[PDB]
Amino acid sequence: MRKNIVAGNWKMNKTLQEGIALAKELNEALANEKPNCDVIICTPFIHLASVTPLVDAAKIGVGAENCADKASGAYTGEVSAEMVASTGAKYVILGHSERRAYYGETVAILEEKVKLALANGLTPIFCIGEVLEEREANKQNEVVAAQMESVFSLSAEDFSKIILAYEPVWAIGTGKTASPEQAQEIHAFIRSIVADKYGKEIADNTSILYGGSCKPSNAKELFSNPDVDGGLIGGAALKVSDFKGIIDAFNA
Amino acid sequence: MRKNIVAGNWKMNKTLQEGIALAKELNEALANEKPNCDVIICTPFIHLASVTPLVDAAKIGVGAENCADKASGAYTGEVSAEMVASTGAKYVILGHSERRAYYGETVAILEEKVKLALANGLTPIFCIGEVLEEREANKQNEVVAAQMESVFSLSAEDFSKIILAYEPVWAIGTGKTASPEQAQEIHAFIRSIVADKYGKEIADNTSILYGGSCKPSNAKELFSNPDVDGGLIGGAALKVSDFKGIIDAFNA
Repeated sequence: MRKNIVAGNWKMNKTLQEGIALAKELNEALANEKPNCDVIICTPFIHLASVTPLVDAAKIGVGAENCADKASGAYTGEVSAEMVASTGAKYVILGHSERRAYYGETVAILEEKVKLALANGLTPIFCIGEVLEEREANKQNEVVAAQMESVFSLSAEDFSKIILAYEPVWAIGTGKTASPEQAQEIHAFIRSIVADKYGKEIADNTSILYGGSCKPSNAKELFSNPDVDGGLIGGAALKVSDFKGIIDAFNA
Repeated sequence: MRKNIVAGNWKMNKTLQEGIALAKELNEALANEKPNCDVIICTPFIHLASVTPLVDAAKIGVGAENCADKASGAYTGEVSAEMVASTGAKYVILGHSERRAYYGETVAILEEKVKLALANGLTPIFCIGEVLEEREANKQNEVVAAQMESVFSLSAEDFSKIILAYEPVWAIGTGKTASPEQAQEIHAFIRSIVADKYGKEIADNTSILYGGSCKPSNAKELFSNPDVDGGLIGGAALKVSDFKGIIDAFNA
């Protein structure tokens, strides 16, 4: 059955000590219940080895926010998929809109990063999404379809190992908001192109997370949509009560 | 007095466990002597917090291999200078030839990264160097002078806090080698442009490390040059006996 998932993307926030304390605080806050979803914290590279021993692995997984497009070697400053896996992390965000925008990540580079993540037993959280000019031109479907080429070269077995996350990049800094109806529409389209590629069973087993603004006050309405399987959380990931309030949206 | 320094750049090598074991092995190998130089290990981001407690801080410092061009925030995958400092690391490599070549690092980006490193108490190891086509055209001096603009916007007080490293990028994969005489020539030129900017005292206090191929068999000849103050070590950084053999070149 398709997994519901709440994954926090800490982005470039938290010193070593703050990230350790945040992970401890989140673990304490979830101690008295079994969340009705998978929960993941995606941290900067510096925290991974320090936070994996601090969280109940039956409730909280750990992810990196990126990995390199090579397995190892003369790539000063880069951190490989094998390195990420060696910390105990089981997930990696790939293709985040900030890396596409600022760091030149292309379809080909992301295709290689996904392969390396899978070769090291990591679950990619593969991000897609269109910018304001694309949304205003009604090009969102063709944009996300083109971005999915990084993962549609995978075999069916390999594709079944990945999570997708949709980012309405057009809603950043513009005052705009993707309504729950708009989120459902594009999530349904994404699932349909997965089905076109691999058939309905693979598509129906893919978790497609909403990566726009997600807060305790809007999470239940977003997640109640049939094609929205949880969230890749930004700002609310950095405050325990807000992150837990989103996790609570899946309570039975 | 100007510092002699042997700094190892691990590049994108070593799982978490391998880097911990390598740091322990190096610490054990240096236990019975006080090296006659500063010694630094520059590791991937994943190791920093795990390796700083394992090395004798009076003998071995720890560095990162890069840091972000922003202080904090919505830069998924990037690790900030503040994050690096919070691990106990005191150094950061900036401007390595691999990042200039592969990751689009410009004069302006590197100027900002150096400022952020200094704002967080880190000592930059700022790398410069020309490629084969530039060396064959005898343009090495103008190339390194242009690259130094990222740091010549610093005040004299701030510039005094940085280390330089010269990379003969033209010697990678071409069968070529920068002779000790060639290393001395370009190191002397680099020191002369530091003197042109800040005066002779600041220039005479700047450590300028050789970043080409450095092994136990060539380290004494390289380091005996008056303008070569040690090395930024590549392959030999990953084997204790080789790294120690380079450190031994400074023995009295």
